[PDB]
Amino acid sequence: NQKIAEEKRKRDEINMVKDAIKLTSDFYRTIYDEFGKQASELAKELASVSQGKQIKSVDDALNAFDKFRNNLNKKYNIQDRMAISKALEAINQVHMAENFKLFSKAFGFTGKVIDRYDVAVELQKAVKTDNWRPFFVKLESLAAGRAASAVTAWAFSVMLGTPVGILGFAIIMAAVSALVNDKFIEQVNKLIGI
Repeated sequence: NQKIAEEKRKRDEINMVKDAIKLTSDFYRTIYDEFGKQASELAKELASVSQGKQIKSVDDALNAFDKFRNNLNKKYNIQDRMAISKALEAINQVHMAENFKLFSKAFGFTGKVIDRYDVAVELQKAVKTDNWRPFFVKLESLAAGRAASAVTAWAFSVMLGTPVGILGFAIIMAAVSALVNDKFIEQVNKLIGI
């Protein structure tokens, strides 16, 4: 009955890939619907950039993100951040884990994926405070072989888990860009009036 078992294993892996593609297409339609054209286009470009790429060093991600953190704190305040923190608190951890697994698959991540709700809790902490270092450390540790695909998969799972609103979206995308490619952060800035 190993013959039957290999067959079911391959059929399940195939259908998993199928679900991953369906989830990503629904994700881009979602982002388009609540954030707009430019936002879904940003997410698509960044997921393409991250597939087959290596995260930047955490030092560079933070020096990049600090620039973002400083323009952002010129226009938006701590009420604006607390809003995103409560949005994150509404995430369901089960669905976040499943969607994480599927996004990872869709982005070329070949390894095993575990529930990283703790990185989401750190996100809440680092959005209420301005201490992002442990957040970017945990994010890195999430990225096996330094794969950016894991990073943006996790980000997408979090955004899918909850209405972060354009500002939360911008902030998450900006962290991801800091790890994957600092280029996307100027577009991110545009999305909220720099």
